[PDB]
Amino acid sequence: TLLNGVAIIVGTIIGSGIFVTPTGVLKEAGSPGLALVVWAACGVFSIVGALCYAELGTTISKSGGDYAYMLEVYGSLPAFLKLWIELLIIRPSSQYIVALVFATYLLKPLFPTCPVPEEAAKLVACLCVLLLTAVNCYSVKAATRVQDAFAAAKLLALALIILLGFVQIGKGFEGTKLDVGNIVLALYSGLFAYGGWNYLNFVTEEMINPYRNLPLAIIISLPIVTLVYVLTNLAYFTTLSTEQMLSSEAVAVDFGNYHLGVMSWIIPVFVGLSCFGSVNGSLFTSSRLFFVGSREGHLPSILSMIHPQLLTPVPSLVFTCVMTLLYAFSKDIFSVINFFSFFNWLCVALAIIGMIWLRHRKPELERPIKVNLALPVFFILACLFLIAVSFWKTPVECGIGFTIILSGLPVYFFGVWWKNKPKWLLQGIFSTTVLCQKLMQVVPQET
Amino acid sequence: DIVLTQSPSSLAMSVGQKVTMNCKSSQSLLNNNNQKNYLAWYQQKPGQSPKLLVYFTSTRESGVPDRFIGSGSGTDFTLTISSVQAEDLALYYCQQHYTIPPTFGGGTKLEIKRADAAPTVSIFPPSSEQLTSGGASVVCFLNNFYPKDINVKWKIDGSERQNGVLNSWTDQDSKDSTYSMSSTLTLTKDEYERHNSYTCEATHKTSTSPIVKSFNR
Amino acid sequence: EVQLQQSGAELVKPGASVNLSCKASGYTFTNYWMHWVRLRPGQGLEWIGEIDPSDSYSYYSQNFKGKATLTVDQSSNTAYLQLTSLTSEDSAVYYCARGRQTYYPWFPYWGQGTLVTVSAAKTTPPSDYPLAPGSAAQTNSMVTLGCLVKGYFPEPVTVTWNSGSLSSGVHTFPAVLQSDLYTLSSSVTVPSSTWPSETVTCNVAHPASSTKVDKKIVPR
Amino acid sequence: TGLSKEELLKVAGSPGWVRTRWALLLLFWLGWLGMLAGAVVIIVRAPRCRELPAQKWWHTGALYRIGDLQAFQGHGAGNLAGLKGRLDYLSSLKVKGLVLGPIHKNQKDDVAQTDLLQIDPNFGSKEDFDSLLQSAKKKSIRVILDLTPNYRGENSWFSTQVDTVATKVKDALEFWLQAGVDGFQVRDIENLKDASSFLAEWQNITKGFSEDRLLIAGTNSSDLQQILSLLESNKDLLLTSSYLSDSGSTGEHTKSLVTQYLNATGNRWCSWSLSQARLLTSFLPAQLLRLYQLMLFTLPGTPVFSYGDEIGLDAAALPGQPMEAPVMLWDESSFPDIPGAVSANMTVKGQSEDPGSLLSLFRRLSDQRSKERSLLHGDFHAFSAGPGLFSYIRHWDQNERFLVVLNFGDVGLSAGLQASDLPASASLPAKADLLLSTQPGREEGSPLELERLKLEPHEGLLLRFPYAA
Ligand SMILES: *[C@@H]1O[C@H](CO)[C@@H](O)[C@H](O)[C@H]1NC(C)=O
Ligand SMILES: *[C@@H]1O[C@H](CO)[C@@H](O)[C@H](O)[C@H]1NC(C)=O
Ligand SMILES: *[C@@H]1O[C@H](CO)[C@@H](O)[C@H](O)[C@H]1NC(C)=O
Ligand SMILES: *[C@@H]1O[C@H](CO)[C@@H](O)[C@H](O)[C@H]1NC(C)=O
Repeated sequence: TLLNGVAIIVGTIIGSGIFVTPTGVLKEAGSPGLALVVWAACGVFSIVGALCYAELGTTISKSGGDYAYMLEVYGSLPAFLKLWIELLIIRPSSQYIVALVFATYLLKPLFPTCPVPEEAAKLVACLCVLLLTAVNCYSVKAATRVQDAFAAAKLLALALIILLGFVQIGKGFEGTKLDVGNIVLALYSGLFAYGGWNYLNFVTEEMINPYRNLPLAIIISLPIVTLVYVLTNLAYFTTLSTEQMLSSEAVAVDFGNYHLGVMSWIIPVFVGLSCFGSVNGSLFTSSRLFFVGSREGHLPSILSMIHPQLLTPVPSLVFTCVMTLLYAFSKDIFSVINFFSFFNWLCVALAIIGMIWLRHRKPELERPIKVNLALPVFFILACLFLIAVSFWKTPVECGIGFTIILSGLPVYFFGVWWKNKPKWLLQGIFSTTVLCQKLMQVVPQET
Repeated sequence: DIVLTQSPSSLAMSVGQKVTMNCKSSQSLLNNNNQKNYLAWYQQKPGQSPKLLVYFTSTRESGVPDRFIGSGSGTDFTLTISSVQAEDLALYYCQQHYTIPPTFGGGTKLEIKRADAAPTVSIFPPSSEQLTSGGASVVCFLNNFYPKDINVKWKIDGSERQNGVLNSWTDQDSKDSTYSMSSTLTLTKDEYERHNSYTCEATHKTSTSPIVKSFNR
Repeated sequence: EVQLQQSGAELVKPGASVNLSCKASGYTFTNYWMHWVRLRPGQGLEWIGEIDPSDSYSYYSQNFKGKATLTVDQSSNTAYLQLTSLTSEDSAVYYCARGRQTYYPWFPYWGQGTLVTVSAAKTTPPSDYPLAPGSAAQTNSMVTLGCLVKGYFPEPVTVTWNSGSLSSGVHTFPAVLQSDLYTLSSSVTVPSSTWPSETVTCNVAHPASSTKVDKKIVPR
Repeated sequence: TGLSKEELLKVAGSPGWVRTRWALLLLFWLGWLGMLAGAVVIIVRAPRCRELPAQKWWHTGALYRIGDLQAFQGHGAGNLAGLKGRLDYLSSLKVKGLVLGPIHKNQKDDVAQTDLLQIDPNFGSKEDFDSLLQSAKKKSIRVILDLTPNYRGENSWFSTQVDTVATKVKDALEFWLQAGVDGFQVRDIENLKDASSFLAEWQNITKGFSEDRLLIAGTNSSDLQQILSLLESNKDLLLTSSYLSDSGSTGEHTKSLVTQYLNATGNRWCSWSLSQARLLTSFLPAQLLRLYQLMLFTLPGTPVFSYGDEIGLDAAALPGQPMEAPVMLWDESSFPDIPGAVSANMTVKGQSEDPGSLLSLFRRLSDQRSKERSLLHGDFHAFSAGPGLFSYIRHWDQNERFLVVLNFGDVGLSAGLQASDLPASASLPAKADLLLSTQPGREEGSPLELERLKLEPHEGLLLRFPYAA
């Protein structure tokens, strides 16, 4: 039923970014009044984004995420560059960010006033990503139970902040910056918390049967998310000063330290567990892209393979993990959120541009959902707006990111398009492959 | 820092006359809050220390004659001497005191003009003690003349000498406003031995003919 | 009285440090800050910095920062400027000066300057040679007498005649530098009655090598 | 593609790959426990946060005194219900405090007709007082009431039978605490016999009620020793005084008046103020008013201003009005007795608009002193930064560090800060962010090179700079 559909999508969208990003939107919007407007604006942008993905998630329907659409709309090089961006930028950086929020919140009660030491925050971030990589390698039968449980902690911590906010009001604004530059970084910080809908929204179609009911699940759910995000920010702003919320890397622990008295055993624990759940989830669900990307021939054959006694996709996890662990070389959490956001929205731009170019090029291709053109023609321009400002508001992050993208062209030619014929090269590739197979004990999946 | 241009660099003027130095600052030295201008003037006579004349543009220091009047505001400042005396030849520097570290002008050399006068010329044979050294120095003094421009010919048995001749002028004398000049010729002992008659002759704009002095060893 | 005094002369081998010193008298030494100002020849006065005797705080122009170093000794009312890394273009006269108000920079009281010469050439005491007119000397009513000072170093040599008694009618000509040794001459004029009848001496004096000499001007 | 399951199940020869894969699996857990031990070492040897002091409300920013309700308003509106109107201004000043100059029923020099409990009806009714006081609570302005008995007279404690006067007060404090006031000011304590003992009794009465109430004493004194004696027996008394008043009138003494007093009291809490009652402009010449507001907002302690300090009001500028109680200039109407004498720039309305104005400086500083943990209760280190400069750093354990540089002398500096002998914990940076200057024509927000900085005469600067481990 539709009511139980909404309870699947809202619990998918809410994420862990809500525990990072309040400080982010407030730093760029200057004062609470405009921060709440940015939270709403991010909601509305997500409603327009989600319904466009309701279309692509039912017209093309090929499994594996955006890459599966790029094979139809572009093929060849742009399909590989989506996979390359998503495995070296997007899925690493969003794991590191949630692994680092985990680390700061787990540590913050040992450092109540003074900022938690970065050299320790980064080790504890890495200890989390490695431990959860090991658990996903040892047992899908265990790592599923670790995902089933901590989805409760995500909503328990976030509801507790709101009910504490209500009793604060029961007992009981200007927008001081308005530069278009900063407000795009406020939007990046606020949009990060909604960042589930492009990966997984189509899952609800396997239990909500009519195609017109999938838009109803979107249009009901994303206002519910927006409500929760606005209410949690009101819970902070009715308890904490702007000059407190910009000082603390873990703002909900400040709020928890004010109200609870038992503070150490509540907000740090329940929010920590939500992020331990969100890092686990991003590892568990990663395999799908490697299987698809190697089946469709873009990605090296070893990264398809599985350890046959445990049925866990060991070389894909170990690659995912080591990419996440390199983001420990980055400076600051909101640096990485800006970086993630640029390439995330630039990928969504290529997808929704693609959808309109496809509606032009192949009309009436049996679409179960067909949205009004008036939505994408605003939304594409909104993606372009964020990117176009960010080129000059945050140049250096885009520079190193485009350096990653351009470093994809060599491995596209060498690995896929040029198909370099020398037998010594092929025997070298094979030798390297079987070394890994023997050294991890891994085998191909059933074709 | 502030920079203080000063002009003219030289100001030759006659006794009794009024004279003006200009000082010109690369920022204003009016303190808005207080309505006074931070500047001072120092006189530095030849061979002595700077003496302070006026400060805060106009305030005479104690022990300063009342012929020094300072005036101006903003950036155009002027020290004026109402009636120059012979004792007044010096360099004068302006200084700002609107910031520390302070900075100074490159200074105006006041010079005196007087009625022209011909040099007293005298020549001195080498000192009998100096002849022990293997060298000898012949010296010609030109005393109490005006103006500064002069030249000297050395003659040695009638031959004109232009190697190893040196000159030094005094600064202008504050009692009488005259210059004086020393001229020196240095010889080996055997170079002083081989020639008999030594002549110093001086041409100065007060006479068509040179003035002459000489000796025979 | 307020009176600052300083050593007359210093010689410095290039690159070496030097201490120039200024002893105050005539006022409460801690009440007023002490400034150091310099006078490069033909290039205008330049201020180094100042020091507060009450706590040895000191404040320096940007050009001297780290190159100079002021200290002070409250037990003797003495202020000391160390200078360091001296080049030939740091040859100058260095003047010690006192403020009127407590630290504000205008300078009513200055010490007589310390002449700092930066040169590898060695200290060289002066050779003094008297000058007397010779032939036809007494044929004129006034007679000139002289004192050549030759081959000396460094720059500051002083001449006075008859221990400063003949302070009237003396001309001493600026020194000329030759082969890294100075030459200077001094002259005086007296009545023709005086010179053969009385003592006449150039009292030559040299601060930087302590020699004092009184050559008598004897006829040929 | 690659080597298949059916091959690999026999290529795993135990002496090679099986022993190797055991070794790497142990090396991973050994290495991850190494990284766990590494992180636990860092968290053990990292420096722990200094605990926050528990701060009474009057630590958190400026008090503000209203010696005559009438003079603050203009006549007719000169009553407590009038004052209830004005608190949005006070909230704009960010003043954590108020002090209502005495409102009790005093008859001049009459000990018997004077009462400290019944209010003088000119100012309203207790029903007005409570209406105000509840509004002030609502707006986060605590209110102190001034109980100095004979306030319409010459001698504020009367000439006679002082123990009866002290008895009046002893009763009064209890009543007004029950009414809900946040504390009491008393003045002229040099005119009170056995002063220290009465302050000790009244302080006991007040703190014995609740820990978050204060007694602000005040004296006409400017003697450091007399002041230290009143503050010897009483240790959480704010004692306003004339001590900073005798400033040398081009600031010259202030570095020394301030750092002797801090040293003498042993860096306890203080209340900086140029007087127990009169305006800043009663003592300062007007070039220093900006420079002192930069300093009074940034020394350790609770600053106290009289009304209109925030606009540089001056009793002399509009002649005839008393130096006790000058009429506050809200807008050009406010002194109608000589119309046209008030210029726009002299008035609250006329300043509120202008970022250069005195009140735009007050408002700005009042923010910093009430938000920033470093100004709120940091340490204080003066140092010799320059010839005129009184210069000092406010800091707290790892938060933002604030360097203040006040150029009291009338001569600008042209050669930077040149700090001798900073404490090794508090060293100056190469550059620091100008948060504000007392003067226009500065690049506020920008970093400055401290070794090549240039102060104008009387330019004070507030620089902000980040920590170093
Ligand atoms: C005053 O209060 C203190 C506690 O703060 C207490 O020790 C003392 O006995 C009290 N004295 C009186 C007379 O109330
Ligand atoms: C302070 O009060 C005393 C005692 O009445 C008096 O002698 C003194 O002059 C007063 N001083 C000031 C500055 O009011
Ligand atoms: C005042 O400061 C000096 C600073 O060296 C210190 O020695 C002294 O003990 C302090 N206290 C008193 C009461 O002088
Ligand atoms: C305010 O403006 C008047 C009129 O232009 C001017 O004379 C005065 O200096 C200004 N300042 C004050 C505080 O009066």
